Amino acid sequence: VNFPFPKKMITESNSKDIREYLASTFPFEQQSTILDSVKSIAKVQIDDRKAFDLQLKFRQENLAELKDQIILSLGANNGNQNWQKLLDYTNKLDELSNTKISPEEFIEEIQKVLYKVKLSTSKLYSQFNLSIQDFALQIIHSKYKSNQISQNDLLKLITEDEMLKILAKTKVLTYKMKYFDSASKMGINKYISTEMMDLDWQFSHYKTFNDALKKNKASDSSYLGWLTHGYSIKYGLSPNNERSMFFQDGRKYAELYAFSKSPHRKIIPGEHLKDLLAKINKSKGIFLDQNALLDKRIYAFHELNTLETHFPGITSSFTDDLKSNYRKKMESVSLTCQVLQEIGNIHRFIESKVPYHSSTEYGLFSIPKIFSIPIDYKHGEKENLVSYVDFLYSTAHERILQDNSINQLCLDPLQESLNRIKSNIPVFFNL
Amino acid sequence: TITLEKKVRKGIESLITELKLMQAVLSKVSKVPADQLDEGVKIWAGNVKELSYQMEDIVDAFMVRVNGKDLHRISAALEEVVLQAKQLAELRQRYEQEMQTSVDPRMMALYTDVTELVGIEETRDKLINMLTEGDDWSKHPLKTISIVGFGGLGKTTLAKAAYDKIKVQFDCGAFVSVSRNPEMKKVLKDILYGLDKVKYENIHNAARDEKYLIDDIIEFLNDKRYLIVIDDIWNEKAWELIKCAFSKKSPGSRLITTTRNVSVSEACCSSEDDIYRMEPLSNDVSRTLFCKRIFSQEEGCPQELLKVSEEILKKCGGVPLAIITIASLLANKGHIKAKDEWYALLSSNRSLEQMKKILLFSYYDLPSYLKPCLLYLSIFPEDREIRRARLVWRWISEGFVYSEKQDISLYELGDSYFNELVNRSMIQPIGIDDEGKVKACRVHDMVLDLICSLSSEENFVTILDDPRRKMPNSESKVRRLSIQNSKIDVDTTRMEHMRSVTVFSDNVVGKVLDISRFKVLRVLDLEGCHVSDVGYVGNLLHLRYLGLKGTHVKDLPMEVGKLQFLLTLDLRGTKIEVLPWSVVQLRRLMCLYVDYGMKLPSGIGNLTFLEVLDDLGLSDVDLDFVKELGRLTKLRVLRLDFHGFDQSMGKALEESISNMYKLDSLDVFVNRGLINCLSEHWVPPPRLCRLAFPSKRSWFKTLPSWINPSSLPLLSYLDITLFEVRSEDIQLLGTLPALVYLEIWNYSVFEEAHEVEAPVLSSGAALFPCATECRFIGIGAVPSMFPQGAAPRLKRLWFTFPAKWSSIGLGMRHLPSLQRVVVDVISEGASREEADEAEAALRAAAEDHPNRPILDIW
Amino acid sequence: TITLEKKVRKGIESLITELKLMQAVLSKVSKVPADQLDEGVKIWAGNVKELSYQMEDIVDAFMVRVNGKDLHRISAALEEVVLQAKQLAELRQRYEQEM
Amino acid sequence: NLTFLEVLDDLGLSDVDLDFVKELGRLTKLRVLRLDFHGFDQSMGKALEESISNMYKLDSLDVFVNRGLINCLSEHWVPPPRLCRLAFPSKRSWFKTLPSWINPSSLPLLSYLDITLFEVRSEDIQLL
Ligand SMILES: Nc1ncnc2c1ncn2[C@@H]1O[C@H](COP(=O)(O)OP(=O)(O)OP(=O)(O)O)[C@@H](O)[C@H]1O
Repeated sequence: VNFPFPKKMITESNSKDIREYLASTFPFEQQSTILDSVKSIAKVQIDDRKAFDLQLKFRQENLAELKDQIILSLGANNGNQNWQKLLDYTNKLDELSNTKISPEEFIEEIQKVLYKVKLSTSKLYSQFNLSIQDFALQIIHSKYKSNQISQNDLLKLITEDEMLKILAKTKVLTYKMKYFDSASKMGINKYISTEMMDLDWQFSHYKTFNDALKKNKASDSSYLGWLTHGYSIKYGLSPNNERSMFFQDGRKYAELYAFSKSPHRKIIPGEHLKDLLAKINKSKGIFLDQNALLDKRIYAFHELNTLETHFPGITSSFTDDLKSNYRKKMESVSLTCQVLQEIGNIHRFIESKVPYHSSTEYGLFSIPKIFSIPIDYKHGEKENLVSYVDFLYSTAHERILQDNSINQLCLDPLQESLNRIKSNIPVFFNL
Repeated sequence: TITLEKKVRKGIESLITELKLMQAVLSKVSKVPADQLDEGVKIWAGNVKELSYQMEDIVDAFMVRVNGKDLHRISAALEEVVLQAKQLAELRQRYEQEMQTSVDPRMMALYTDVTELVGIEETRDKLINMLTEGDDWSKHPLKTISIVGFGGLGKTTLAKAAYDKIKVQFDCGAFVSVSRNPEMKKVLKDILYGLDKVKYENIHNAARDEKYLIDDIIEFLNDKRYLIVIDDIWNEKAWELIKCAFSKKSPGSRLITTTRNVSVSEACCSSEDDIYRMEPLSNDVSRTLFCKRIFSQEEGCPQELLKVSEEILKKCGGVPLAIITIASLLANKGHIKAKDEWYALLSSNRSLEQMKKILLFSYYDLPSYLKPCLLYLSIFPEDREIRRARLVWRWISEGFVYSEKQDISLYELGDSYFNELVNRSMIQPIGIDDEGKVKACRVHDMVLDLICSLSSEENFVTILDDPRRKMPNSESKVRRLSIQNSKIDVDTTRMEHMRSVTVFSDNVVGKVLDISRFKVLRVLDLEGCHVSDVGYVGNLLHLRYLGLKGTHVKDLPMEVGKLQFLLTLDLRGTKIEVLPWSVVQLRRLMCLYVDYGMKLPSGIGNLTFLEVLDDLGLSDVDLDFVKELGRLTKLRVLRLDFHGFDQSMGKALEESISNMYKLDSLDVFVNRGLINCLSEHWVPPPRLCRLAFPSKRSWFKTLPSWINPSSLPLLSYLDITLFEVRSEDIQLLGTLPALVYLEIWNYSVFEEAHEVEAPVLSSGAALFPCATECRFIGIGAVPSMFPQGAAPRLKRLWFTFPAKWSSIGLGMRHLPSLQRVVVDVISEGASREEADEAEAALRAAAEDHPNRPILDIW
Repeated sequence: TITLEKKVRKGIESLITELKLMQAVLSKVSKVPADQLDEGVKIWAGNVKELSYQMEDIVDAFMVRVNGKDLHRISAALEEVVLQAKQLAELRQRYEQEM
Repeated sequence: NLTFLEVLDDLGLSDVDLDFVKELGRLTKLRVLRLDFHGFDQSMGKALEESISNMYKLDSLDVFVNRGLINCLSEHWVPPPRLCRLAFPSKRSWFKTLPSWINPSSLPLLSYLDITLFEVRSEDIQLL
């Protein structure tokens, strides 16, 4: 049996309740929602100063907790991995985090720590290393938001090559390490786009940097996107099993940039532009045939989406686009990935409602137990959650186009998710 | 065991001499057309060919493997092959007994009715205008036109049409045809008899030498206007001699020549504007000719035949000869054939014999050392295109390329062979390589069928398709194999003497066949297949070409060091990361393709003879490596990456580069920043001809000082991105002699916030001799750039124009040869009312030009 | 017995080539009208025809029957027919005069 | 097992089981065929017509039937493409109206025909 889709048109009345509910409960504060796209759900009234000092406390607690674990991990280790070195790293971490200093000193020490963590025995050892890096750049983001650092120096810090080659690595690896098992058990991992990574409260800071580059140098923003997608393919979020045509190679970004500055190159292409466009048309064709396998179509969609979002107009060929009408299809799949990510967020949040779930369900050091959002069912929650999921599915059901050639990638994931969610909502609602 | 060695040496020398003699005989035989050989000589020649193969194999085995067992096997094989040679000689001597001429098949075409030609009017009138061209054409000096193309294209038909049309406006004329092996007396007598049938009526019986005939022709043409057509010229000496009769000056006279060879046409005409290149018919014209030829009166094709008709017309290619012959084949004047019979013909008589005999003239005319190089093209599939570098390296590996001079490189010999094949109009070139040469080539389909039949009749190549071209019925000795349909299964237990294997299948069954049993291989080509790992590549000991491109190979066996003969090693698109160390010990190696993500071992200096090196890593490398780089002295192509390479040691690198005397192309790729190598006072190599920095985000500072036209006398390509361009920088580029292509970027305009500045050129004329393209991306000015008329060869211009400068003139009459202009406008400073103003203004400025180039504002 | 098999194969291949050559010669001869041939060529051609018949029979016997006795008979016949061919060749060479 | 059979004349086709009529479908390069239908039981004609449709190269075909209505070569048969001669010399065993597969698309080649129908229509000569 398939549960039928909810059919509601969005009302400002329940909009008020759902809005203050999202603005009040902790995890939904720092995240934004797709529903902001709706006509009339306005009246947010949010201030970020409180959320900011909350993030300060969260970072302090998490660094303290991992340090607590580091001492005892040094106590009884299976092959000494120089854990006191990572301890010194978290020492200078807390040092830089607590005091106010001159901007130059912060630059020097941040660069030093980051460049020396750059250079395999244990796995949670590497996890601790990755968390060190993530906390360091989170400190960077907070410090910038704390108005203690200008814009000029922040750019001079971030735009240099090594920092660009690190942002993407961390942004992909931490997300994988934190959400891959959840995505696998939920069965949506096949729909994970690097484009929508910075929509979780766990990766809001990245987003900041992103618009910062959209502030000043779009070239570096597009370069960062083309870098992070390649790094995602490398570490096995999307296996193609043979090779990528245009993502791991340095001489491809040069051609893309050259086209981006003078577009007429597309009309009179060189050889490298020629085989680029040939591969693009081939991947397009693969994406637009319904009885090819699902994984190939998903991979092709991801590649084409990254190319179109970062280098606009390169994938466009006027005539055949109308006969195929794949543009709206792309938009539909993107909408599907966004809504699926949010549904996974809600499913993870449900675990906070379990009477016995002191253990965090988001990842290592996602939440310090000093806050440890409780089991206390509130007045609104039991209604607001079901209302929010119904509104999500209703808002989604409209913009999606319906055709069995495209139905395979957007309709059935939503249908299966609605089924799983409608099945597991009650059993958790009892106990 | 000493006498064993000496006896074997003597036997080998004898074999070498015998091989020379056999090749002489075979080359002599292979010139006669098949209609004049008798069966005895043909059979004997086939057997001689087989013996030649065996003796070559024995000689090669001795050269490679040189112990007791080897010498014993070699002595046994030597004795056996000598015995077989004697036996065949006696056999031929046993049954030897000593015991008219046809006409050229192209002669009948001159008597074809005129109402059966489809699309001549346009080309006929274009040629006529190319002849007269004006009102006072009867007062200009003598002019010569030439027509080139492949056979069966319709050259003599067009010449005949124009001649019959305009012969009235002259005094005397003639229409002569020269064959392949001409007699000059006959040609001169033909001209004389054509000029006046009454006076020189018996001229064909006179017996004088050429000087007196030429004098007669000169005396008769005094004070006359003449129009003369000379047809089917096949080489240069003929024209060099016939040109003497038209030595005097005669205002208003015209000559036309038709030929298949391009150099001959360049030698006939003076300017390259007096060359007409025949091109095939369009699709509609071809279809009407087809219909008219067969459905003659109805001209209505039934529907079931439409798609087979379209595929057949695509296979013909717009060549009238093929269209006519296939239409006569399908007509079957009694009855149109059935649809399934059309399909059978598509998948697979007098007219057909005539067409084959006509097309084979270009094959029987090649020099003897070019015939194998052509047949080798029958290995590749039908409609795809072939990389030329692949061809050249495989020709060198097979042994078709050799010379005795001491100072010659085989790579440029092979390139010359390829260019000669293109010159005779037997190959269509396509694209431009990344080293300034042709990229790929295509072959017509009927030519491909002819080549396949020719090469099959001699066991040159065996193709494996399942529907057609199955295994030969009775053949135990196959030398070259080509797998195209993986459906078939292969025996490969009788194919002891293989030489070359090639797989064209994406299929898994393609990797099924066993290879380690071909103990004598020279060419292994698995490009594109999905093989995963090859540990058996060692133990082959004979390879010359190892092509593994686009395969799923992760790592190489550390035994490749045994392949002491290995010319080419191609690793691109594979999954390898670190090359095995023993690679250093491949002393004979001439070409190394590799990705920049692969680690090379240390002692790379030992690989002398390297002529091509592609995509050096240059990252995480010490100094002795960059110093070793200076030992590869005969190296003609280089590509670098500068990825992790530390820019503190660039001086050693530039010295090592300056050490290479012979060198043509060079790349430097840099991610970002300022390039910290190739400093001034560098003394680049003299023969450099192509230079490129495709980075586009790593700038130079002002300009390298070594760009003066004295240090780089030869240069036909350049691609640079400067930080800030001056006005007297384009001047230095004007100083360069050749500089065919040019492309400059201004880094400050895009990445920084600087504004477009108008450059001004001054103090000179003829600034850009031989500049056919120029792309000043980031800096633009039409008039002030080119004063007095300079660069009278430009054809494509790229420049930028701010809308601010709406109020400099866009006059395009400085430059005659303009054909295309691409512009981009900056509109933020000026309002839209100035924007569309400037748009319409430059549009009109383009419209006034007589050539009327095309615009793009973007 | 391995050696015998190898030898018989070689002999048979040689016979096949020789048969091709003989048929070429005979076809070339049989075009001339009888008034332009001379007697020497005519007689030699008759004898060549007979030898061709014998060699065809030997090849066919090998193809059908292929053991010891058979291979022995085939080797004997092979040697004899080769000898006869050589003898006829010498005979023709002995009395050839161009005039 | 007798592949390479190019000509087969006057098959018995009487007192025969099905595997025989199925084997008949293996002779692929067979250009002439003649049948007798004497004691052959007309319940298995479908297997026979499939086996016949399996022979791609084929020129001539006969079917001889003593009496009655011919219960083989039913419609939707897809005759071989190259057929050029067809004959039923019975003269006392009729077809019904007409085989449907006589359209000029299925038999582009045909230079001979000999049929005895039960009742001829007026728009039967049209198809011819
Ligand atoms: N426009 C046309 N319409 C119909 N038939 C044509 C046309 N052009 C050429 N042909 C036919 O093509 C055949 C061969 O053309 P032609 O011999 O003139 O080519 P060519 O260039 O002289 O060939 P080659 O180089 O071998 O001399 C002629 O029989 C002619 O009838």
